[PDB]
Amino acid sequence: MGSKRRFSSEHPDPVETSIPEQAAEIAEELSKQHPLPSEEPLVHHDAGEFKGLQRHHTSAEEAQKLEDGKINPFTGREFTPKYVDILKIRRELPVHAQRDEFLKLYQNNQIMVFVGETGSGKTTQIPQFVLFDEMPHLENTQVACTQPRRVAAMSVAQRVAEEMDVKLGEEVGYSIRFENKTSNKTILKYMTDGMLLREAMEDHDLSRYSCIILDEAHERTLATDILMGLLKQVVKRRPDLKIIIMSATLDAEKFQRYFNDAPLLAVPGRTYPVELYYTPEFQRDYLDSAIRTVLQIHATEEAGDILLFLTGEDEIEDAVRKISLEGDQLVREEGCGPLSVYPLYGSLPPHQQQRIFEPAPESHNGRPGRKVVISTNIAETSLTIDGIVYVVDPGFSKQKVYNPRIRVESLLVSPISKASAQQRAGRAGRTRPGKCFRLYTEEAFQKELIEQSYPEILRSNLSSTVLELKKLGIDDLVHFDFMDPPAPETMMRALEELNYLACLDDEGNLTPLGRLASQFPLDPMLAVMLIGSFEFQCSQEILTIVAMLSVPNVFIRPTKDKKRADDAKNIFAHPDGDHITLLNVYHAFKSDEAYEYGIHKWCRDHYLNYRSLSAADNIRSQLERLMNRYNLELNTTDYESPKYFDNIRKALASGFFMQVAKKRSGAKGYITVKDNQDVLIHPSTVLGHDAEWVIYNEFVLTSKNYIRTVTSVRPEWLIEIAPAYYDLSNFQKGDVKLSLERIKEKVDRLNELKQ
Ligand SMILES: Nc1ncnc2c1ncn2[C@@H]1O[C@H](COP(=O)(O)OP(=O)(O)O)[C@@H](O)[C@H]1O
Ligand SMILES: [Mg+2]
Repeated sequence: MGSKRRFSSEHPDPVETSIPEQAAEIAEELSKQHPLPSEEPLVHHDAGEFKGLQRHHTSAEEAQKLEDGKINPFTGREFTPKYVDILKIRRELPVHAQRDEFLKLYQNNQIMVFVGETGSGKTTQIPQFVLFDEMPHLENTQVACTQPRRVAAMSVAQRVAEEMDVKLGEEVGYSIRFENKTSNKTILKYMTDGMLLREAMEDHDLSRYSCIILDEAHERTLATDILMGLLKQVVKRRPDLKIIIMSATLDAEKFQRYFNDAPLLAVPGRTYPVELYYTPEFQRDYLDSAIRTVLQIHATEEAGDILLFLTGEDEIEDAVRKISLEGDQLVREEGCGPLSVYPLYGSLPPHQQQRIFEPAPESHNGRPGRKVVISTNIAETSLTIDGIVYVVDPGFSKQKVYNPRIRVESLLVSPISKASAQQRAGRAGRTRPGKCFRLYTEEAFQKELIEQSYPEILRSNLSSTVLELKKLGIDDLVHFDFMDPPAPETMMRALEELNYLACLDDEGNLTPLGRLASQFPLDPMLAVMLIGSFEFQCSQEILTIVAMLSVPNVFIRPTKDKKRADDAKNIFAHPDGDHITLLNVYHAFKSDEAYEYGIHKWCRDHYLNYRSLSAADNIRSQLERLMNRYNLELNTTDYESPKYFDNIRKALASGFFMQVAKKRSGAKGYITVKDNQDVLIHPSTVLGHDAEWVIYNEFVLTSKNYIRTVTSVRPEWLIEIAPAYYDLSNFQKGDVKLSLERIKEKVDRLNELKQ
């Protein structure tokens, strides 16, 4: 890197030998032939209803006047009765008592920090307060409000659209990856932090916004950490941009310092007392204990809804059916009030999200009707369900973990932090004195649980982050002003990986491939695989595989019904090719037979998750549009062609050649090309005899090291496709890999001369 790296046939240029790079160059030239247009202009309504209001000199009183008026200032329409009822209710939120104090701070500072307990009205009200003082629409801009969580962004936008008496997708909208609900009319845009990051990649100054509100900063996601850095600089280049940092942690010092001694507004807490119940003994099996305590609460405690925290969608759906079924049994057998039960988790469709806010069912019984929401930690600080009085806290969540010594992420179910435990308990005290049932000991809470979780950036593989920073035009990656810097070595490794992928050249600059990959909301390996696929004559099939990989395991395997579940899977299963299996299932899911059969019944009878398949369907559609937009041809070859499956395996390889494992000759296990790790094929797939080399999607770390979602690949293909990576010079000494790598190359040379 110091002097220009030299390349040669023995140590080749990864960019020059990248098949996907070749595709990107073809696509780039096509685009350069018909340069795509610019963003459609924003549009707004102005009939003088804002006359008399002066930007940045607004008051709560003036705003209230408009809100109290008969006609909606942002539109031309009469305010509805629904609106007025919602209006008087939300005016009770703690944030309203400080509206004027907030405006003052907003008016006199470019950056401010805003802290308050969840439920106090931060996400719903504040951005509305800003619309009145900022009148962004009259100056041709919007205001962004960023959420770490998709569900918070979607549901809160739906609510705020109601609070503003406008249509969702119009004046108030949301933007999520693969799911956009905005238009030329949108003024207030709730969105994931990931999506604003992506907007910034296209427009470094985020010129479309006059105010950016980074919310739930206390979660310290990668995306908000990056946005905080970026915005700390953008703010020097645009005096017209205002920035609000919102957080639930009444801790602000560190944030204020980071943002050049920015001022702080704190909302006093209004939470009612919450009585804490602990288990006397350690609880080995929390699910059934959680279920038991929900039913006990419902049968014995007075009115008040229940919030149960679980860990993931499968577990949650399982608990929904068990609690639902036992609830019904309690009505008929003991005369309990009705008990409604709702799931909440990351992938829920919007309609279903909205169900959690439904009133508890009325009892015609004399015993209280009651709602149970069974939620992931979305319900920890990201949103509130009015009427919760009881929380059940098993003490676990799904957390990203990184391993520097093995260089790999993995999502594990792990004990929560004490701060998280505190937040969960707090949800019980929003409306009245509540109770929180912790499925662990008081000792464990006081001495075992870690105080605070580490920021995501310190628990992350940074290959996506590096490509993003590069796209943002950041050259000095080491000195990017992170609030908590990652270890330099994780960054270096990411740069190297991106170079091998040919997204960056050896001097750290974007290639045509890197530039194009940055246009897809996908991990670099996936985007590269997709980009190159038309060069392998199978972009239609790679399209579906990438969509299928962007979604949870689709196959349902009940513990008590394994045999039939497996029978069903084998209908689609491809030997030595889990990746092909995904293609089969999706193709069948889209079949006329399936549709004729009744799609939902079809998935159920086939042990398939309709929710995941439908999400894959939408993702495929959105990806196709990107491919049309950037001129990546949609390719396929005849299924009857001896090269069909070959092409697919090769395209997979072009992206995943660094996630390859070779069959251990002596130990009858597997060894990974990168880092030389001993691993076993995950139990969920059966290896065939001719599968000496496999490409794997995932590294799973239970008690042993497993490799999951594998497809066989010919070694000569790896060498042919990624010569720079499969150069024995950088290969450590012997075990089986280098050794049999040499053998492969020998065999390959030996074949040339004869002819
Ligand atoms: N669909 C909904 N989404 C969010 N909040 C709602 C919804 N329906 C009613 N509310 C009410 O409005 C408030 C939403 O507060 P929220 O602005 O999300 O605050 P914060 O962001 O500070 O946790 C809750 O206190 C609740 O009383
Ligand atoms: Mg909020």
